[PDB]
Amino acid sequence: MKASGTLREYKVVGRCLPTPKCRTPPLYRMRIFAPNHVVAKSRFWYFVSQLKKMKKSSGEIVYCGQVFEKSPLRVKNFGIWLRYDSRSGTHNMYREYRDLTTAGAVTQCYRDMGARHRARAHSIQIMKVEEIAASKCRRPAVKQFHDSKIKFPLPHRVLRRQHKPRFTTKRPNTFF
Amino acid sequence: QVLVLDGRGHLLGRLAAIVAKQVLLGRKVVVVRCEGINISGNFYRNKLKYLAFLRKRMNTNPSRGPYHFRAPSRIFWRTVRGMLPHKTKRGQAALDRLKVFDGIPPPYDKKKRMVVPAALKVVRLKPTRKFAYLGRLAHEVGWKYQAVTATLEEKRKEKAKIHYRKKKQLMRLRKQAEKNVEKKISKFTDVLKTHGLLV
Amino acid sequence: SHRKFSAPRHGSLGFLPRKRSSRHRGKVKSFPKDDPSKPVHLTAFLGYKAGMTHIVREVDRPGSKVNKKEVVEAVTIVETPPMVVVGIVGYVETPRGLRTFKTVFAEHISDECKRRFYKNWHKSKKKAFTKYCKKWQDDAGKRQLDKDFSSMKKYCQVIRVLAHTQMRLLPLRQKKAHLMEIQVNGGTVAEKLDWARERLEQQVPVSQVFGQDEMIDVIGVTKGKGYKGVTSRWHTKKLPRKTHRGL
Amino acid sequence: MKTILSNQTVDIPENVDISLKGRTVIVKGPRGTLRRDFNHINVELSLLGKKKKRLRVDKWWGNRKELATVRTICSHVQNMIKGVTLGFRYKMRSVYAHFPINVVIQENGSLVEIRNFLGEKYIRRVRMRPGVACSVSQAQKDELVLEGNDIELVSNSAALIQQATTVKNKDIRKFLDGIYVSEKGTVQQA
Amino acid sequence: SGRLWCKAIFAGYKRGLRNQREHTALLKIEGVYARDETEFYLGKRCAYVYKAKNNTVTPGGKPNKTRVIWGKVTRAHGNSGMVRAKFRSNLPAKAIGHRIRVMLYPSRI
Amino acid sequence: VFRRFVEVGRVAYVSFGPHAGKLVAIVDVIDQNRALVDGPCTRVRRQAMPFKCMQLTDFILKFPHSARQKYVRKAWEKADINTKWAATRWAKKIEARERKAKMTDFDRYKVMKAKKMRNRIIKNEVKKLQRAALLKAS
RNA sequence: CGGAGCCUCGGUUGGCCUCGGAUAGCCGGUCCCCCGCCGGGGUCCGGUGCGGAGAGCCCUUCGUCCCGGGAAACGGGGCGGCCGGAAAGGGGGCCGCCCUCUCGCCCGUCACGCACCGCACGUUCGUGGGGAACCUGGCGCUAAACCAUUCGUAGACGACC
RNA sequence: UGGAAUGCGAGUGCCUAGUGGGCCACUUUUGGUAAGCAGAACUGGCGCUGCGGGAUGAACCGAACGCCGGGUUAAGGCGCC
Ligand SMILES: [Mg+2]
Ligand SMILES: [Mg+2]
Ligand SMILES: [Mg+2]
Ligand SMILES: [Mg+2]
Ligand SMILES: [Mg+2]
Ligand SMILES: [Mg+2]
Ligand SMILES: [Mg+2]
Ligand SMILES: [Mg+2]
Ligand SMILES: [Mg+2]
Ligand SMILES: [Mg+2]
Ligand SMILES: [Mg+2]
Ligand SMILES: [Mg+2]
Ligand SMILES: [Mg+2]
Repeated sequence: MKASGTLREYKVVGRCLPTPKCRTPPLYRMRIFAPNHVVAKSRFWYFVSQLKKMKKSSGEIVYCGQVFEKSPLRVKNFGIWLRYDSRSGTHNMYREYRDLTTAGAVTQCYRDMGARHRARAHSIQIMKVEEIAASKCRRPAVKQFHDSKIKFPLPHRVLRRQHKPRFTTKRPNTFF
Repeated sequence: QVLVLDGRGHLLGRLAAIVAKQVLLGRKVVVVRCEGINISGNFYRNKLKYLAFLRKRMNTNPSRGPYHFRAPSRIFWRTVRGMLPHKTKRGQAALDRLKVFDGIPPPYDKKKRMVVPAALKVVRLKPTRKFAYLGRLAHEVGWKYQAVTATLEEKRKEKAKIHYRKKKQLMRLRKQAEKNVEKKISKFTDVLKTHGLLV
Repeated sequence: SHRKFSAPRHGSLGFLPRKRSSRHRGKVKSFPKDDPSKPVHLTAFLGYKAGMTHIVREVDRPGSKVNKKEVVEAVTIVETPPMVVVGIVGYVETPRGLRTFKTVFAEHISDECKRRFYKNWHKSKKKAFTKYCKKWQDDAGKRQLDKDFSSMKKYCQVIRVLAHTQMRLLPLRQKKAHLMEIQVNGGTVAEKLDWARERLEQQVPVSQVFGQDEMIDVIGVTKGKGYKGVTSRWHTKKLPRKTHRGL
Repeated sequence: MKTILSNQTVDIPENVDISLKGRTVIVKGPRGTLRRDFNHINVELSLLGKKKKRLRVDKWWGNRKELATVRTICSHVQNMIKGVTLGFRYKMRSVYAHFPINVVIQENGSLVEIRNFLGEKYIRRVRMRPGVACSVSQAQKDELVLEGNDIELVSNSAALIQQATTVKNKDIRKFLDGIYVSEKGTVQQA
Repeated sequence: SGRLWCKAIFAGYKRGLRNQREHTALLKIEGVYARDETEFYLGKRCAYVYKAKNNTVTPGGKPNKTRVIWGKVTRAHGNSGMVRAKFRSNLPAKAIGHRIRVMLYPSRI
Repeated sequence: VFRRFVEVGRVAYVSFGPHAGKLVAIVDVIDQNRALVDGPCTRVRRQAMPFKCMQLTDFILKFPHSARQKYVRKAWEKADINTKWAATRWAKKIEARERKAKMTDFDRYKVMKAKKMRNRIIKNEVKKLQRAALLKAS
């Protein structure tokens, strides 16, 4: 999977085809983190082929639809349980992200895992994302934003829009 | 029609890439006070880079070899000539259009010089990163005219301080004349305020 | 492979442009550095190599075996007639190079110095310095010369003096005198230029310039020996007798 | 990670009246004035409170390498206040086995002549920085006393003579000779 | 009694790294360095003005030494306000980095 | 020494982006370079917005960090930012730049014919002040 | 130094005549206060995405003819003395006069100017650089180098003294 | 009711040049420490082939070629060359 742009969160359900052995197979639901529904269905078949004895030709996806954030305006703390593949072995993580939505937090998770550990999106496997109150947070980079009277300046405003005034007289001010 | 560019606080290659394109595009660029050019990274890496550059010479005849220039203006000419197709006639015309000075001469001291913010040290580098002065690097590697340029620039900074004092006195005269005469020129003043020039 | 028995190299690369010298008179490449504590004086002189003889003197050095003994040593006689000062020149200090600012000659310049400015003195009409010497007996020319000296008071950093040798007293065949700049190292620029203007159109002997038991530098062109082989010039090892194409 | 805020205050005594122009600080009082320019460290200096009773140093959005740079400014300011109030009197001893090290002081604390070290006829003329005064005290045989305000200059002048009196091409574990720093204290007590 | 043409510097031809298509010319109009701002000059007429040795005829006056190669601004190029032009006769590469005149009278205002 | 601080309640001017040239309020701080951002009266919907586009100003109206748009609007109307913003020289030179951008050609001709005499009068008065200062000095 | 045509070479289509410098900090003043040969220090006061803004400043050319208002009366223009400039040096400032104006710029009346009848290289820096020759006048000018010969401090020949 | 889907006009007879030194590449694999080494299996290229890219380049990626104009991409890139 290519983590293209931002991720989306799909509630994908599926089951096996009806057989003369069992008439109605049970339904299996997952929360797939994917850009679009085609790769959501593909990654759903990947995880179902990992977990159960079920493949695409021996089964079916009953419904694949995007399910949205119930509070996109509130800023929350998502704890994501990671299972990634290193260059030497496979490892597990538990990493916190302060963000609005689940899809945005998982997008930031893919970007930051590829940042620090060079972990590719085909190696990264997400198993659980849970919204967490501010008391149960563990990471100090997330807990440092937990303040009612938070107050900080913007210390070094490195200016952009550099190549429209290419040849100017005055030196740029950067104290704001 | 001449880009008189300042050299203080400007990055070497980031300035040279901006200069060489405008030189190829038919603009007379004069980059001045090139000992104020500062190169990113600490001083010892840039010094050993230029010392490896000095060691790279022709074995059988170094007079035919690479001419390693020691002046900061000629180091800037070296990097712009590296950023030009100087084997071609348009590159030779570009090198003819380019004119680079150590210090700042009396043909160019009494001119308002330009500053490129896309190649400046405080813009493009983090403040915790180290930088190396090209003039100090050149005088340490064998350029003989740092103190002479320092005394001549001290003299012209005194002269430019006197000129800027005269300009401040003229600006005070202009503002006090406007404060006196604003009643009878309020008809000319209000029409620029409705068009957005003095608001 | 490598050289079996390592050997030091024949010759020096510090002297490798072994061409015939473009200049005949020995040019001073570096004058001594000035300081305002010392008074004004000349820092160079221009003599002529006369000959060679012995010397006999006492040796006064403690610790040696040769202490209080009568040694002989080779000496050079250099005939050094007093030179005539016929001009001055100031030097401004630029970031490109130490540039000559303004050269001011003298009024009465001798025919010995007049010989140097001509390649053929016989066919010449001897008409040099004629429009320049008219500036010394008029009102406007003295004002322009005073403005020139007053500009040299301000902007010149190094003041060199122009002196030529006195060739008529010498027993040489030639009559063309050698000219030379000598850097005056001394006090301030104003006192230096005043002393040079005082010493203008004057004789300078050798007792004013040098003294007894002074260590000095000798500049000059080597005795010419012509086109020579590598054995004669670089002093390499000769090949043995059995070589076909030369040894 | 980027820590949002780190700070540490310096409570100055009432004998001292500090001020600052930009980021360069000056400290004046009984002994003298001492300046230090902070243009390499890139922090916020708040001179808050009436009668300027404390100096605060902020660091906003800096990771561990610039968080390490916060307490060092406090330490340099406290050393400068200690140098202005009390001073720095470094006492140091001349240890020798056989040859008595002859130490004398020329130009009232500017130069130190060191003689008779391991029987060497070479003498060391070690020059202090101006501001540091070397002397020989009373009621002690082998003693050098360095007085001054700036701890940098006084301890650098101590290190100069400590590295001047060294034994070369020998076993320094057996040849325990030289002038070495013994006591690091102040000129007057408090 | 003034300038009635915008300043534009002829940079080069439509080219790859090791090929050039000299029928399409790349033009750098001064003052405009954005794709939203280069939409004004689309369709304007442009010409490289040069003077030669021999005299040529001039419409509305005496014959002079000046000559032109007329053209037409086709479409934008890049993202930094470069633009394209198709001319009837191809430009010489003597004019690399020289002034041509883009005009305003093919107007859309 | 810093004067402006990213605090819960600060009004900031947005430089670029979709809502360019608009006032907005900081409701909560999300990340190092992203903030929870709302403008009730200046028509900016509740959103996340980085600190690059917003330019923080000297206006702070008080509301809690999780307070909603009704309370932000009531604090905005109580603080009355829209009048003091137009009274500030910041927005006055912004609207001066807007008038210079929307300047017509006939308006520019009137500007030129005003500037000509307006500079001639300044030059005459500066010359009279120069000769008066010379007379007072001599 | 002070006129007309005529070849060649090209680009060009208004100038900005200047503080130093910082970036977790700048700019401009009065100076009640204090030192120096107007500068500096503290304090005070206004701005600080810069508006004592290069997101800017100056000039603006279609022209002339009459009258009235705003602006000017201390200004536009027309020959000699005195100063400032050297890193590769500025068509800068001050005193006047024997002569000419309320014309120059801003608002209004009043007409005129090949109105070349829709059609492109138009509009300047341009007395632009270089070479040929004619013009009118004034003030100034009366050369070296090389070959030849000689020397031998030099040298294959050249070159050099 | 031309007894699955899709696609394509097929079958057949003479005469016959050149070739019979090959090489490289994902995967499998023999000998060898290994080799730009020697020898194999499938398939594609070079040989026989230009073009854009890999700075350079018989084999790599893309893509195969009559002569041109407008547009658009692939592989690669978008500080300057
Ligand atoms: Mg050896
Ligand atoms: Mg033989
Ligand atoms: Mg031993
Ligand atoms: Mg023309
Ligand atoms: Mg064969
Ligand atoms: Mg075979
Ligand atoms: Mg093989
Ligand atoms: Mg084939
Ligand atoms: Mg092919
Ligand atoms: Mg390669
Ligand atoms: Mg492939
Ligand atoms: Mg095509
Ligand atoms: Mg490329």
